[PDB]
Amino acid sequence: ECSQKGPVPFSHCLPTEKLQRCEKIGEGVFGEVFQTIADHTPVAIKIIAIEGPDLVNGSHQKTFEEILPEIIISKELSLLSGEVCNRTEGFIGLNSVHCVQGSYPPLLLKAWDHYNSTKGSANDRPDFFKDDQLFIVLEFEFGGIDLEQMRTKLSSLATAKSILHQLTASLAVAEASLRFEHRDLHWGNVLLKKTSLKKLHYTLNGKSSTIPSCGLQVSIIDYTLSRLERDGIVVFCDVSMDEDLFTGDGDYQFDIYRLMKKENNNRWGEYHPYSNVLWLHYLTDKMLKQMTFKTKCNTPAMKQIKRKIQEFHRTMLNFSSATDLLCQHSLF
Ligand SMILES: Cc1cn(C)nc1Nc1ccc2scc(-c3ccns3)c2n1
Ligand code: NI
Repeated sequence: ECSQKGPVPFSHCLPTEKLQRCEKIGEGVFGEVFQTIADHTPVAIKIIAIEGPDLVNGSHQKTFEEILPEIIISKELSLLSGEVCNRTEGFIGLNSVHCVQGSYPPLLLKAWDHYNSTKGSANDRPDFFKDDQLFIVLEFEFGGIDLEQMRTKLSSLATAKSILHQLTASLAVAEASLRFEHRDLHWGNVLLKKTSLKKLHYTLNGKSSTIPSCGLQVSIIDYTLSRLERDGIVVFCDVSMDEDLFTGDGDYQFDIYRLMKKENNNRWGEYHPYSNVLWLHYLTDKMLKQMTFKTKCNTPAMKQIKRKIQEFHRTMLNFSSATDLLCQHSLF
């Protein structure tokens, strides 16, 4: 809703010594995603034009009223970390949200240039921004590095059960708490951070439980398409009249976009948590078909886990929700 009396300059959020640690880690049509350090403490920033009457990175510029949803979602999913009945951390925590004004900080264009050089950008260079330009700036806990980039780096299929378990547990709680669909859980939006912790903890509809961590702490991101309600008030991204999302493939990912629309009949207001099961199946696929493990499955026990996950893959599309998976499916 509000954090200030009006718009502020970039230096409020990104003082000099912070801007000098800013380093781009991701992007979308909305804008850009940078890592930095704040008081000895890493943080992901998300910067997003607003009220701009000109086209940015392709689409138009979301209004304040249009960007609010994402905030609400981000805040609500963060609260979960410290709730009681429906509790999970397997999302990412918002530390701050500020409306910023001015042209783009040159130091950040240096960071944007480096990204585009080593990796390539689908967005235009943000040098065309004026000094009257308003942005929103979301500052989050820093979750880790996404699964795609973490393929060679996983250790065993054990680790894969742990992640899938963690994701389901999270989505279940969000279903339970907020009636939540993520609607875009590509292996890009699943972060992993090493944790010395030996067991993670969550609570679903009042029941507490653990999940062996296998040295990893999974965090979910990118609430760009996500959905939820509190008090019968739904907050969601309408894509009914979008096309590109459902038209375009290569990877199995792109079939999910089609499948969701098949599920919900192109009415995106409605609550269909199968959407979460789909995305979970997609991820199980990824776990089985394009992951490469530091330890090889050549031991009777790692075979057993393999089988246990294949059986998960085939069986799981016949459950109605992450909740249902978590409770009912015999992987857990
Ligand atoms: C900033 C953020 C927070 N939400 C809920 N969605 C976000 N969007 C993106 C987009 C691309 C990438 S690549 C690494 C991140 C990280 C976020 C936190 N730690 S890393 C990321 N975040
Ligand atoms: Ni402030």
